Amino acid sequence: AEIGGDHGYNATNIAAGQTSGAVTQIGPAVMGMVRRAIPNLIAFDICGVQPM
Amino acid sequence: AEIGGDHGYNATNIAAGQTSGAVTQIGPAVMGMVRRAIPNLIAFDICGVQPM
Amino acid sequence: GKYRVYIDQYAKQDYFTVGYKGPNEMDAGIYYAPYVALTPLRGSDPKNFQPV
Amino acid sequence: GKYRVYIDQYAKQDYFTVGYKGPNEMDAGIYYAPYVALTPLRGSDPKNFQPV
Amino acid sequence: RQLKAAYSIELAQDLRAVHGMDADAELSGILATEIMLEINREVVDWINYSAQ
Amino acid sequence: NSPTGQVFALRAVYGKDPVAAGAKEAFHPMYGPDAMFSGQGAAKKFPALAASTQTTVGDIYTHFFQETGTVYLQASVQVTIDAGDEDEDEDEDATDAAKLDAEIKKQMEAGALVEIAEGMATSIAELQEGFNGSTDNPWNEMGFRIDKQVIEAKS
Amino acid sequence: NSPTGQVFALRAVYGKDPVAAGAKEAFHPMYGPDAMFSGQGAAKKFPALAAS
Amino acid sequence: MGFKTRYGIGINPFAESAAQAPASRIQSGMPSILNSLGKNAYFRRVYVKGI
Repeated sequence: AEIGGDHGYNATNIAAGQTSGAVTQIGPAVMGMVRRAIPNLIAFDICGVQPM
Repeated sequence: AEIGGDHGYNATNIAAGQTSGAVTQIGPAVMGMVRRAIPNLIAFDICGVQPM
Repeated sequence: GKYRVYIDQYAKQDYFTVGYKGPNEMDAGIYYAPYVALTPLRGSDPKNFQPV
Repeated sequence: GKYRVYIDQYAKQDYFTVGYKGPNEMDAGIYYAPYVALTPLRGSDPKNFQPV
Repeated sequence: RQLKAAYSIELAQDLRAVHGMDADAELSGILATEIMLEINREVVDWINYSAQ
Repeated sequence: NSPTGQVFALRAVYGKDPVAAGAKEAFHPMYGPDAMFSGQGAAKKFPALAASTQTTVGDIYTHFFQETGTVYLQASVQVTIDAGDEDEDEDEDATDAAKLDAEIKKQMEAGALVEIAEGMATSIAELQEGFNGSTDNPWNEMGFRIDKQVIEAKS
Repeated sequence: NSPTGQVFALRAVYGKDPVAAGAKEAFHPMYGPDAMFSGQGAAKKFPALAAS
Repeated sequence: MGFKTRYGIGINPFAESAAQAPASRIQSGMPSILNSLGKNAYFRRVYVKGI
């Protein structure tokens, strides 16, 4: 009858919100974005710092 | 070099945010929902009721 | 000053119909007697629990 | 003061695992996302009146 | 006269989360409005049926 | 404010499956309500009217109009729709489906068929879907479907 | 609070096309930086080391 | 010197009121041959002769 079904657990379908039932979805909620941490720098007190 | 590009103007790609460029979009923005208006009636007073 | 005009939405070809309706509910020529109002019902199937 | 230890009750063999969990709930590896809590349901079979 | 509808629990939970429609009044409202429209349509059709 | 937009559209569909193809919409503004669905439609399935079909007095026929939805007609006299006359009559152009509607209106005009909506027998509607041991009497169901449209931006 | 969820991941790449196949992540936690990418490497291409 | 601007034209659903079901549950809202080329019910044009 009036059923909702689900997305086919497919990457394209989920983002597009196209289900297999009666109701089509807006789109998955945003859970934030994860960047990459900048690796640290190993000082400069182990060598000359003579400016030119 | 870091071009935006666009969706291929396919409703499937547009809904999912898939793009040919670099950045993948979140998704379309909801603008509201449209539905049919309930039809009106004939005021039912052209004939008597006399409930049972 | 005399006639109340109700427009039939789903008329097939074209027509106009004229009738009478006195103050008494018997002065109709057609009686709509609602024996019971719109009675809502609900239930469930004890193998899927989905409301019907 | 560096590691918090948890015990696998049903450990099929003797083993240990090391993992990470950052301050924010993002950098954690496996994501557990509840959607709907345990929803109770109740029903009865009409032909034998046995609650389910 | 009679009508009925059936909706899955998942559909009701999902629809309210994504669109705010309870999927219970909507089905209840649709069935209640559909029968009344026919009854109103039936009475009008009877007058054109019996009109001289 | 974003180079992508969407608008949803809710529709009410007859039948138990609101996704199955060929299922008429409920509240279509030009398609009149099917004033038999909650009535006699659940009990008896009326035969669809067609060209070259002899009408028996006292029976009910049904047909879908291209302009005003669904109409159920009652045969008052024994008439044939198109097997008598017409057939190969001169007309410039018209769809054989659209040609049928004009013929039905002409028959309805000459007091042969009349639009009729009916209730439902008390006995049948009571013994619906297997009650008392009855068989093969399903209800009539209604559902709704939600479908979306999406646009982008040119430049 | 929605039936589906999405998570964004951002990367930094080396050279021209970001989505070109065979690219390399810039700030990789494991892989070392291309220390000659902006230096002598930009002037000449060094041979690729291989067995035999 | 030059100029740029971006806009978007999108049809209103139900514009093809005559068909009771959509095409594939997801379709482009921008006008096209199938979407609206004489099917949009919100508008009606009439040619006049002998004016």
